[PDB]
Formats: sequence, structure tokens, C-alpha cells
Amino acid sequence: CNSNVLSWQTYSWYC
Amino acid sequence: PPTAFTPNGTYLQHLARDPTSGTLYLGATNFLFQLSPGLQLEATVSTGPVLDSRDCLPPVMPDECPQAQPTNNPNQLLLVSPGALVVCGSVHQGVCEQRRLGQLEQLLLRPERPGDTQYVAANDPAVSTVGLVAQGLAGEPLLFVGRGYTSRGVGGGIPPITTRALWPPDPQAAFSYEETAKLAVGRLSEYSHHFVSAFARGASAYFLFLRRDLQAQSRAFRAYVSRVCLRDQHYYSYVELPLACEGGRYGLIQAAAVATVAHGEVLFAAFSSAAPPTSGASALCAFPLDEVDRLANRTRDACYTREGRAEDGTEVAYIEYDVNSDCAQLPVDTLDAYPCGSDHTPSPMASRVPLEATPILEWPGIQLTAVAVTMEDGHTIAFLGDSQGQLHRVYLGPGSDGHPYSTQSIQQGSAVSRDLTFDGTFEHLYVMTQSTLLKVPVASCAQHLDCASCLAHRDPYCGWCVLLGRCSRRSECSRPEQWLWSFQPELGCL
Ligand SMILES: *[C@@H]1O[C@H](CO)[C@@H](O)[C@H](O)[C@H]1NC(C)=O
Repeated sequence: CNSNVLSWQTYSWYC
Repeated sequence: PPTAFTPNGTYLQHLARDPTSGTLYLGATNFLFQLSPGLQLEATVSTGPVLDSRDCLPPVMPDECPQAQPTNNPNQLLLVSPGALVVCGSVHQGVCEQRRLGQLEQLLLRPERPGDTQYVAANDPAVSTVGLVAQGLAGEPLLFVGRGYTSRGVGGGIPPITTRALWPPDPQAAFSYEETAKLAVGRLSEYSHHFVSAFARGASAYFLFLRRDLQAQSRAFRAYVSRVCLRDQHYYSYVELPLACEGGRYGLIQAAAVATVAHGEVLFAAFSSAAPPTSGASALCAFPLDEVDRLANRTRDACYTREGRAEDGTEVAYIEYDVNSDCAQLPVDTLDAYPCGSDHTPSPMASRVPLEATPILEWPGIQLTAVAVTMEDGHTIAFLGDSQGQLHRVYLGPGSDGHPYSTQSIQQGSAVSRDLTFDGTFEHLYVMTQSTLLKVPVASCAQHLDCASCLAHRDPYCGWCVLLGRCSRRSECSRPEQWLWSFQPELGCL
């Protein structure tokens, strides 16, 4: 991942 | 027990619905699915794994890409156009293909040797790609694409918004953009566009996205909605409006929906107060598209005829992205003659005035990731998905505080996709987590066969038709007869 993650869907699914 | 589609050995990414047939298309890792409106499986197309490297260019073969390793292919973009299904994966620099509607297995168009203007989608599953399809001024279909910044591998030079040809004179040029069919923007890595949604209304295309405000020492992300004319393949008309949910306190837009008074479309968007960790709250904010257009129109009119100023003198418009352009003092006949601009009008325009909204609802500890909005008897009902895989239903009419009247787990710990969509009649909602897609009825009034259970399962749709002996919707209580609303707790059975 990265600290570029602003989407909670992205965090849930990929982080 | 709701109808579901739970595919084994894969994860879901995108859901697209054909509005003419109701057929559903599901983009998954290494798979595309064609589903009936009742989630019956009509076709399965494998899209991976493939040999790939972010440092290699398609078509990827061992001789020219020695570093290629087997790579899985999460779907990055899935869109129904009038004549085809547009599909862009995460592999092969985000190249796209077109498949036949109602026969997913048949390829219609896939450029054989794609070039640098045909790398469409982000080649990283964690970077979002949004799209919308529209008919252009030459009668041919266009694909607007909002693509976030990717750092790893070649392809950090792809413009953040582009307008690409789906059926150009030469099929091999499909998905490429003309030289001016892009938002020309430098410092892409610094702005770091994050796209959330793209939609159309009337003659305009709209983009919802996050990007760094480089005029603030924080260099903090802000939410924007941008409007561009829908059909010309140019960005002359691009205008960027900041979004302010409770003044920007809820700053990170997550998901949105548009719902329908003539041209009374309203944009409902969810915003998180806090970014995901390397606690917090979410809000639902409403922005009527008429207000969106007035501010965009006022921005344009000020930039075109009053040097960026409103009629009171206030500075309201300016040129973004350090482009060598300035607002102007053109004759006022410009506004009716070139609503969408020209290759000499000021561009790209932005508003100093944010679009403001006071939250419909504020929920602590919930990170909303999905929004869909409908109406029943003139009053708004919102279906909202969160980061923990739950679907909430909220009556927004008179008598409500914005608290949900129903909360159900679709899949614990797997966020609901922003690709939440209704069916044609707004009687069912298609809800998707990373592993399952559900067809959810918006109301289950008929399941109750006595008055008491009708009124006890409180639901804004459901009430007891006295002279019919049925738990129904108000529209179904007629042969308008007496209807006991289940959402009036001070009122009971007779
Ligand atoms: C914005 O301007 C266009 C033409 O310039 C007009 O057709 C449209 O109705 C305007 N929208 C609003 C909300 O005033």
C-alpha cells in the first residue's frame, strides 16, 4: 500500500 | 434469504448495469461475469492471470519483457456504452477492450499494438479509475476517464482526465485521445488526483475527486467537483469547484450518487473526517446539481467577462494548475455564443468560492463507503454502505434525525463498494463487498401478514392497508384508503 490511501474502501480491500 | 452471487477464488472490484436490459456486469480479479437481473450466471470470461510487469509495455511477451512474472488482473473500469461493454484491467498498462453486450465472451474491439495514448486505466488496483460514456459531436461514442496518479513503472505521464474515442475511423486507434482531449496538468505526483465518481447530466460531465491544495502549506487533500462539456472532446469548459461538507471539516469524499421538480437532480456524497490509517466520523452532504451548475456558470461568466470577478467585485474565478492563462474582459455576447469555450478562452477555470453544504447526517465511528438514494411518496430514503461491510437504510423525510432504521451485515470487515446500484423499478438494490454481490429488496412489506408485525417492523415503505388486510406500500393501498404507517410509532393497530 502507501500513505496515499484516502479511500476507506481501498483500505478495507487492499490494506 | 436474499439472492446472492459469491464467486469462489476471486475478489470483486466493479459492478455495471445496462440500463436498457438490466443485465449486470461484474469485474473481478482475473474474471468478468455477465449476470441476469436476478443474479443468474450468463457468462464467465477469464481475464488473467497474465505475464506482466509495470516496467513493460503491451503486448507483453517474454522476449521483450524478460522481467515479466505471472500477474493477476483486478478489473479497473467497467462501463456500458450503447454498443459495447468497455473493460479495462489493471495489467498491461491499463489497456481496454470492448465486448458484446449480452454475449460477454465475444470480443468486439481490442487494439493489437496499443501505443502510449491507449494506456487508459491505472496499472495499480489501489489507484481508482472512473469513467463515463457519452455521444460526441461527430456522432461517435466517447469515454471520459479519470485516472489517479501512479508512481511505479512507466505510465506516470497519463493525464488525469482524458476523453477517448471508442469507435474511431481506425479500430486500432480505439481508446486513444487527441492531443487536446485531456486536462493538461503538470506536477501530477504533487496534486495526486484520487477519483471517486464520474457522472453526466444534460450537456455536462461531472468528476468528483480529491487532490492536494498546493496553495496551502499543509498541501492537504481537498474534495472537488469539476464540470466539463459532455460532447466536444476538449477541455475549454473545464471548471473546478471545491466541495465543502460542513466547511471542509468532513474533507475526504468517499462515494456519491445522483437522484431525482424538473432538472431537480441532487448529488448526495459521503465524506470522511479522517483518512485511513497508514475513530473519525462520516457525513452525507447534498449538492443540488442546479446549484453546482450556477456556481460553475458564475465562475465561467466571471472569468470570461469580468476578469474573474462577480458583479459585486468579489474575486470568484481564477486559472488553476499553473497554466499560462488568465481570466479576461470579453464582450458579454461571449456567454451565449461559447458556453463551452474555445481554444482561446481562459482555461482551466476554478472557483475561489466553495460549494457548501450542511450535512444531512453525521455518524461517529462509521466510515461510509457507498451511497444510493431513492424516493418514496415524495420523501428521500438513503441506502449507505460502510467500511465494515454493513448496509444502512435512512429515512430523510420529516420526523427523522438521520439515524438508520435498518442495519445489516453484507460481509463483516469488507467495505461496501461505491458501485451500489438500483434496478429499473427502484424495487431492489445491488450491494457488493469484496467477495459477494447481493440483490436486496428495498422493502419487504408483504412478508407481514398481520397488522401488528407490519407496524412492528418499522420501515418508511410499509403500512397496513385496513380495507385490504395487507402490509403494503401507500401506493398499493387503493381500489386512497386508510393506511397505517409503520413509521408512526404513536399510531397502532385497530
Ligand atoms: C448554465 O448556463 C447554460 C448555458 O450557458 C444554461 O443552459 C444552464 O441552464 C445554466 N444553468 C444554471 C443552473 O443556471
